[PDB]
Amino acid sequence: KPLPAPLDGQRKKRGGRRYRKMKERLGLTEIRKQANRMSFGEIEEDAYQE
Amino acid sequence: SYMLPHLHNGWQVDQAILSEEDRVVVIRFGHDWDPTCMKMDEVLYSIAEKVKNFAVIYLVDITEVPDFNKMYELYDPCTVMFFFRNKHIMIDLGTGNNNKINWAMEDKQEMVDIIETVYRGARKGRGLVVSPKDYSTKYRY
Amino acid sequence: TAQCFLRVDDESMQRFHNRVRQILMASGSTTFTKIVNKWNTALIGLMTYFREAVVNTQELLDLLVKCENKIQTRIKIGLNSKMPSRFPPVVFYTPKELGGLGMLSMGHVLI
Amino acid sequence: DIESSLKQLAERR
Amino acid sequence: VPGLGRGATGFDLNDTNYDEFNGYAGSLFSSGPYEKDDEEADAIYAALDKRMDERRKERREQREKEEIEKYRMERPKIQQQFSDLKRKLAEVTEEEWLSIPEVGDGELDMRKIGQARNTLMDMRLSQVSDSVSGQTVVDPKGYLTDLNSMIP
Repeated sequence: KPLPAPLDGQRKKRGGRRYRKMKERLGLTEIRKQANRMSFGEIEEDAYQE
Repeated sequence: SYMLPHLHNGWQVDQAILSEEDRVVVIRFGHDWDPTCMKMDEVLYSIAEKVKNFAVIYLVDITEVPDFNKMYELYDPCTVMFFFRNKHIMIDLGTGNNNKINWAMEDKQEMVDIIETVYRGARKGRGLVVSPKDYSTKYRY
Repeated sequence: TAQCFLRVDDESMQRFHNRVRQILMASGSTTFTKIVNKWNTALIGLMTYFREAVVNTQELLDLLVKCENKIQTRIKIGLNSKMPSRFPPVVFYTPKELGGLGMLSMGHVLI
Repeated sequence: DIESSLKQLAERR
Repeated sequence: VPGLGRGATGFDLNDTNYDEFNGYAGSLFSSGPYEKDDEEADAIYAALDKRMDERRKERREQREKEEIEKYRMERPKIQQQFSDLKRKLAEVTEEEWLSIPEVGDGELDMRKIGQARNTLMDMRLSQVSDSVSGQTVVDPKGYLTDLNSMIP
């Protein structure tokens, strides 16, 4: 049971119809909005809805 | 047991530090009699076949080769120190100093993570690798 | 015709103390917000289940105060390495929307 | 190999 | 060769050799500088110490020996533990000590009485269950056969 070496990617140069398909199907883009904002002024949900 | 070959001669240990450069060299300066060094050796044996592809761990006996305990001043019963390509990397444990671990780490996962972080820092060249742990406290509750 | 005096069963208090101890011990690398949320959930459950009996059981109130103090101490240790001399409750008890930990505590923490 | 070192450690404990 | 050849620096005063009681171990006087006069003085001092230690020495020694004998009943050394096995273990021949493979590669029928008891209990219950009034049963044959009677 070997352990993978502590190495990472070298550099990024490709994108679009070559690596974008994987980033659109598998790592599909989420909403990225209405789920990361907090609205520090108001309170949308209940005090203990969680 | 203690499958990790202890470098009896001090100069042999130094050459072993100069032997490997592409991996992590960890020397256990603890004396094999004490139970704390026994637990350290057990933890090393847990990661003996895991971090082997990325590190080379050797044991040491301060009684056999005293120069390491007199120059580096390793007075702890079992202190774990690192040396990467003739550069003793420092782990940011937060215990006031960073030369040794000085704690009988009974968690194999914690030791593996520390070894991986030390290797990453040595690759990045940071002489003081930020340890991904809150070692400044007992981490118990 | 009578008066049914009530109090939290010692088994329930033991379970609550065990849950608090586990949450404090199994905090680990979890963010302070996560620990605060877990403590708030535990306190909400304990108070909503034993709605009335949580007051008569003075032992339960003392246990709740001790648990809140332990959680605050753990949060302070996670924030400050040393022991903070009377850290303000604003750090702990401020709601999540304002950026605080959003702690719901039944202690007598006078502002 | 490791047998001698193990015996040496055992004899002192 | 010293450790300076490795180019390493800092960041018998060992902690194991040190202690709270009696400080560190070892003798502050080196064992080297001795002589015949040293031998005579050491002999006189040791004789005086032994004489001053013989007050209760006999009774203390006897009691300690009895206590050690008693503790031998409940304190087996790890070595002692496997001592009996290790003594007989030497009887393995060279072929036996070389064929050890790598670790990488009438009678009592207990269940018979249980099965008999279970069968008897089931038979008795079924006899009791045969007296039931309206226990229903849906035949799996019909249900499975008529399962595909509404399939697309």
